[PDB]
Amino acid sequence: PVDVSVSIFINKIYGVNTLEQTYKVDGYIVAQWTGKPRKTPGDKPLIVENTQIERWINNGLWVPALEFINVVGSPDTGNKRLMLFPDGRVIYNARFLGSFSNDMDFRLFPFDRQQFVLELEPFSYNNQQLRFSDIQVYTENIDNEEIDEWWIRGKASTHISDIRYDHLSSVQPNQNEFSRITVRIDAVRNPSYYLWSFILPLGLIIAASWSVFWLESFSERLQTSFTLMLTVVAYAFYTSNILPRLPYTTVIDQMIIAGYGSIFAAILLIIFAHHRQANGVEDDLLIQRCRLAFPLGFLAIGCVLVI
Amino acid sequence: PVDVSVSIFINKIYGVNTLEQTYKVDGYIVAQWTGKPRKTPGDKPLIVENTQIERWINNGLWVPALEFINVVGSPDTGNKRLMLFPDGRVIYNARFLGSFSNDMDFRLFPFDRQQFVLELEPFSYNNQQLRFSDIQVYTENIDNEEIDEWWIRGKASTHISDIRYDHLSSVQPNQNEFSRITVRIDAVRNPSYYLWSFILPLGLIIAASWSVFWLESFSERLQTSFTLMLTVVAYAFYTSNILPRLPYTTVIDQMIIAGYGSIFAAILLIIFAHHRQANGVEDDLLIQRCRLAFPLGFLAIGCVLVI
Amino acid sequence: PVDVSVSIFINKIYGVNTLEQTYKVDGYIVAQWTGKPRKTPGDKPLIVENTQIERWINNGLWVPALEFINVVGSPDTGNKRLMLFPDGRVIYNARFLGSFSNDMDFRLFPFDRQQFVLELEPFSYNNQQLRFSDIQVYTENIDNEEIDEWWIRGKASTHISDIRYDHLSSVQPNQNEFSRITVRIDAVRNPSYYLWSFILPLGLIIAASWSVFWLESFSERLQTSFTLMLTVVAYAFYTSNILPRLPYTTVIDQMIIAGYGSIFAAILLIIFAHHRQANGVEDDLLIQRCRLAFPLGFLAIGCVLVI
Amino acid sequence: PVDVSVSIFINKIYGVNTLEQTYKVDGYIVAQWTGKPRKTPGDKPLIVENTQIERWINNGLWVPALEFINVVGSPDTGNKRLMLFPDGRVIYNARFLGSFSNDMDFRLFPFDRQQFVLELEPFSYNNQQLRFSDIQVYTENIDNEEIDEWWIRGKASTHISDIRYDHLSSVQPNQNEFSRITVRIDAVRNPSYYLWSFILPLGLIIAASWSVFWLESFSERLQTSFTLMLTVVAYAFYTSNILPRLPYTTVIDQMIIAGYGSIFAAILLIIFAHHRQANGVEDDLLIQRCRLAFPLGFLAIGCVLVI
Amino acid sequence: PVDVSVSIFINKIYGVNTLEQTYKVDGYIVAQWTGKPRKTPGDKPLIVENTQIERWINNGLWVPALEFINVVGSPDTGNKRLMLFPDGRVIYNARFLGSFSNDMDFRLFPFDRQQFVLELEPFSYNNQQLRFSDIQVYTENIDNEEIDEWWIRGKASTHISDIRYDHLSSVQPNQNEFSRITVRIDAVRNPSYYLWSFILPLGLIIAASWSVFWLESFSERLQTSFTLMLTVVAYAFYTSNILPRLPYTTVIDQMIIAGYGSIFAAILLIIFAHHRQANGVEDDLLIQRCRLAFPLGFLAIGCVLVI
Ligand SMILES: CC(=O)OCC[N+](C)(C)C
Ligand SMILES: CC(=O)OCC[N+](C)(C)C
Ligand SMILES: CC(=O)OCC[N+](C)(C)C
Ligand SMILES: CC(=O)OCC[N+](C)(C)C
Ligand SMILES: CC(=O)OCC[N+](C)(C)C
Repeated sequence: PVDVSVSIFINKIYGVNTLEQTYKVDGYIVAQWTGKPRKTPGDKPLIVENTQIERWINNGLWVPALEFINVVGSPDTGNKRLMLFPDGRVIYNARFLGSFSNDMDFRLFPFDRQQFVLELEPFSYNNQQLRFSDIQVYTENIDNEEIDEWWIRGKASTHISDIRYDHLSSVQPNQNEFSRITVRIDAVRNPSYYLWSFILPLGLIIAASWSVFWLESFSERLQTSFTLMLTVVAYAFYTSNILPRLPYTTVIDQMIIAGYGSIFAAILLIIFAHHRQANGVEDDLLIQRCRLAFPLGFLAIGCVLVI
Repeated sequence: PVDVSVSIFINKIYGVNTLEQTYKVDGYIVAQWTGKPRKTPGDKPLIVENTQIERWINNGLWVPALEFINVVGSPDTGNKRLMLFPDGRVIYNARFLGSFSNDMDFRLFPFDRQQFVLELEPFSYNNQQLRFSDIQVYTENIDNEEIDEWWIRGKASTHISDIRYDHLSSVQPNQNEFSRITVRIDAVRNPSYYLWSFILPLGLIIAASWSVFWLESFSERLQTSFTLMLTVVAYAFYTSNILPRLPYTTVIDQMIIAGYGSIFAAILLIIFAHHRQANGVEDDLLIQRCRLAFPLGFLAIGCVLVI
Repeated sequence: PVDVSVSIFINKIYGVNTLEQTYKVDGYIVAQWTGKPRKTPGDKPLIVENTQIERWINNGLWVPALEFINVVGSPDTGNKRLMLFPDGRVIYNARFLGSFSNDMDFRLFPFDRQQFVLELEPFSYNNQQLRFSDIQVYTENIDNEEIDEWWIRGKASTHISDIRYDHLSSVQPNQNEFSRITVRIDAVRNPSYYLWSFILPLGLIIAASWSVFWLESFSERLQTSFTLMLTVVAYAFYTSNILPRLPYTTVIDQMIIAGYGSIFAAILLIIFAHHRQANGVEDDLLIQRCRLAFPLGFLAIGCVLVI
Repeated sequence: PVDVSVSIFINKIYGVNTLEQTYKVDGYIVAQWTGKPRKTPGDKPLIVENTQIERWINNGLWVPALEFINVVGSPDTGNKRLMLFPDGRVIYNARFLGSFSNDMDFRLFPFDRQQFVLELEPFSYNNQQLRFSDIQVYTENIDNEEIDEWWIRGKASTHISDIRYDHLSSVQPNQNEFSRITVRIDAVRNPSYYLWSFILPLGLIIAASWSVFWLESFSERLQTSFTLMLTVVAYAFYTSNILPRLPYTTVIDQMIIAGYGSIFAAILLIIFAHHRQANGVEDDLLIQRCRLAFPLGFLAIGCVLVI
Repeated sequence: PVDVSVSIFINKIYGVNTLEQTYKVDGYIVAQWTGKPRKTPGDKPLIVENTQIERWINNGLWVPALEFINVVGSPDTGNKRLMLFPDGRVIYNARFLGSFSNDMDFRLFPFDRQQFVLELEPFSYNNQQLRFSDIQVYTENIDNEEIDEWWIRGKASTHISDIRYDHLSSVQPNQNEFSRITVRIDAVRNPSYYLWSFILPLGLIIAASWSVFWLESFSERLQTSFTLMLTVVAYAFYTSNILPRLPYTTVIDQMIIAGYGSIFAAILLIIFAHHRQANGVEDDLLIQRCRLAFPLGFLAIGCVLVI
């Protein structure tokens, strides 16, 4: 089995797509292995760029195809080069930009943590092995972060392993395992923007909704309720059109639903107070003054959104 | 006729497009057939990757083109390889990502079920036949699902058949049938998000609209109606800009229309009560108090949205 | 002049773009012509796929380039094949997906009818002629239609003709005409969704706007007017963001404008009634009760939106 | 210097992008020049299509590369052909679709006029010259225009000239000028849609805002103002989300700002009237009745939006 | 080491993407170096365009690959040419359009300044060196700017340097440095549109919100507050849907939040005044008349948004 060592340089992780559970990675891949020594002009190692590589392959040079297992679509590869040493070293180097897939749980939004992973297997050869993996994510830890969407826990962790393909015929009858490199990079979301521009105002609006009980008239209370209703709707719209699309509810989504519920409960009480009596317009004294029952009865059912 | 057996590995089904009735599929395809025995270096089977395959084809190697019948646009193929055994086996393997078409009925939205299908025929050869089909959809059944938009029934069903092309001249005068593989994967939509973030609040807002009848003044009742009207409009906007585009109405779309209707009927009654009398401001006693006629007269016409 | 007969199979028409006046078509093209008889392995006709075709062309095979006149950008062609008969028949077959252009009048929206056309000319040869055209639009007529956005009149009509290029130098000094095939498919839009989800509610909202005249106070009437105003704006927004972009007004656009007009006229009257008198608050009796003048004076100016 | 004459056929101008100041053009380019006479099969001129052209170039055929100076990105070229006459004429013909750039001033929106230009220079040869330019924009003038977004002044103007590249080393030490063709097509925007669907209603809404002064109470006047405020905001949103993005204000943008200003001035007056007196609720008689001061004081400051 | 001098002509900088921190650049690159003298037809330098270049490379011509370090994805290259002088000069020239990345701080929005940078390194050769850099950004300084989104300081600055790659094996054991050209162009954003169309109206709206304190009734003051609330929400939506997406708050974003806060504080006061007394409806005289406390207490906390 040929020993292949790869180093992966990661230049940029960007463009997360919540719906597709993908993210873009720009970087270089280097792969090295040793073969039969070779005669090279002078006795300096030889450099072969781009279109020239295929020529060498036609005349017999072995350059194994390494696949990104979890890439979605053919990656965009830029320049590639072979460095051919006379003593038989062969070093493959290429620039790449790809869309990579992973399981991504966005349920604890603004405060979610994800891992960006790369998975590398040789495409055709079970009979050749990854000797070691080195990722150089030489961005940086504590620096520009409040300029960036994602904060890296860093540096990346690696794992060479063996994957069994049971339904894939192979060269020999016994050997059906592939060598796989797996790189993982952990990251937390920069929750600032969403706290200050979404969660805060949502709170303010929800709170202010409670000030309905400090209105004197029943007519005033009920009528104003419908305007608070409209406000939550506008806010849900705003919230939904600007936040990332998902197939499930986030914490912000729940707050919105709570807002709706509070305002509906209010409309129930407000109407109840006015007709739970013994005359016509005897608003239930104590009740119409649950100007403290709601706010904290909601901060109770609001501390069970975190259980 | 040459016997070709194919296995399809499905990695990912994503990116449904409701308007185009398409969906994206990432996977591998493997196709095997036996030909004339061959001399191979050593006597180990031979591996041929990517650009090298065309070379073998020019020197006479037969590699039939298999077409995805229901793909929309040329699929993006990654690496491909031929594995050439000395005893004449030939195995073709390629990575692919394509947009596939199928008839898709989204009428019973949030609760719709679809089938993602693949259809494979040889492009030029009627005179070669699919021996068997195996799909390995080794994602998984009951696991991550609430993380995913679609839930798979699984595993996929297969079916080799013969398709007659009556208006397509062929090699011989009699033979105009093509061998076709058809893969089907069933799936139900994860209805959670839409229940809690759309259907529920729509309900609340529709209900609350009913509380118009508990207002004392006619002036209060009619004027408030126009605000409920605006609310349903905002809600329709929100609902439309965020839900999948379709050429027909979904259940949610109907709820919205009901909301509009209820609010219009109300404005009719409210105005009727005020002028069906014998004076000037004698609001029809019994009627203005259909605070229960509407809510259940609507839950009646609301159980005929399901007949 | 060489006789070429072409058949066009149409798999899918989709993705209309109103602004660009384009639409996408997926299908196969087949083109047949006879040349000098040929020696073929065995004496069976010979099949040549994809990359192999250019090889045959380099060695002298004539394969005329047929251009889609009204395609916008290079079409995406999938597999292509030549079938070479020993008696000299040559059949070219290719899968294609392309964006096609045509004049498209969307003025009578939801109820518009369009024709999807293809136009085929040889690219370089005036000196070769289309013998006949067959389109197999074997979708189907009355079937799935309420699942589809467009309903086909069907089947397609065809048209071979000759086009004169006066400013294009040609092989000989006299001959400057090209053989053109033109396929036409008629289609009507599925107007359901827009009737029930846009036109209907617009109507309700417009009607409800009229109920402003059944308000007792002048203050009540004028103030409520501004809310109806806001409602039409919200509705216009909703309508515009969701309906297809056009450089002109559709029927729905006009309804919206009417809505605006009605509500402005009402604000004029409402203010007039209050100051066309002889005191201070003597609302012109008869006028403030044009609760029937408007509704039908609008259904009059609403039956001149169709003259 | 070789004399090259080019004709450009323009099929379609579409897809203007206001932000990028680009537009799409689909057409054919033809370029003709004479070289050394040649032996051709028969003695008929010879036709060479697509992949075959490169072959001729390898064997020595000269085909100069003509660059679209103001294209943004590599244009999409369809079929291309060489027509080789035995007397040495050589005619190059290719289909093209490209994104072209020009300075574009959208300041006088709905009523802006633009020019769509093409600029052609040889890529490498200063030492070869454009003899003449003919554009065949055989669309048409007064015909379908209300179906189209842009109206062409027509026909296009042309202008061969010489461009000096001072910082570009050339074949000889003296010669650093390139032959450039420049095509210009003038066009005016079809202002209908924007007049009837944006400018008109904006007017109505602005006018109606003035009817605030015909309200009896101060409370009524101030409170209603805030609703007019909200309306202008909704309208700005609607206007912005639907109109073309620009880095500057259009006339419509200014109207919107005026609307905002009028409504703010009103709020100032309304509050002033109520407290510029000598008691408590003595609304300044004359002032509260500037129901004509505003409307025309605005049509004054509204005729200085056009100075 | 081979001396390579490059000139970069910049035609267009456009398409900034705030989320990705990228921008598009269209231009030409020219690279020159001297090699072994050569026999050329006549003794005029020789021009080699496009596909022909690879041919010369197969026959031994050395054309080093220059990589844009900070491009994102393979740039779109148009025409390329080699100019081969007989005395051994070699000049490579290519048109390019690429998406480039840089650190981009948009925190001080409408008034941010950015630098558009290019970074060039040889892809494989450490053993070859950039002798000098010239950028010809011959757009222009003070001219069309109010037509353009970005205003260039100009002209660009350059800087050849040496970059150490510690984890990249090289030709010789010692030499692991690459020659890198860095071009920088400074630019300020055209803040007009955002001042007049966003910041201004936001101000007006915020100010008008203060006029709530000039309402007579408590009921009037509280109820009107909820409409001002809704207005800020609509405005936030409008602002968010139209302004560039970012992972952090801009100045505009902060104004919005202030608006929310002012309105909430008002609701607190308004309710406080009404219940900080000694009866039932004794609105705290002095307080309810903080019609000047707020406006300047906000212009105070509004001059600490700039500390
Ligand atoms: C299932 C299958 O086709 O795998 C091929 C690619 N490989 C071995 C790298 C995963
Ligand atoms: C209609 C037509 O061209 O079919 C050719 C390809 N085939 C037989 C695989 C569908
Ligand atoms: C105008 C022009 O160049 O037309 C050539 C292609 N043709 C004849 C198929 C339309
Ligand atoms: C600056 C530069 O590279 O120009 C080359 C192309 N030309 C001469 C057609 C503009
Ligand atoms: C890290 C790496 O792969 O660099 C290769 C390209 N280079 C040397 C020009 C930066």
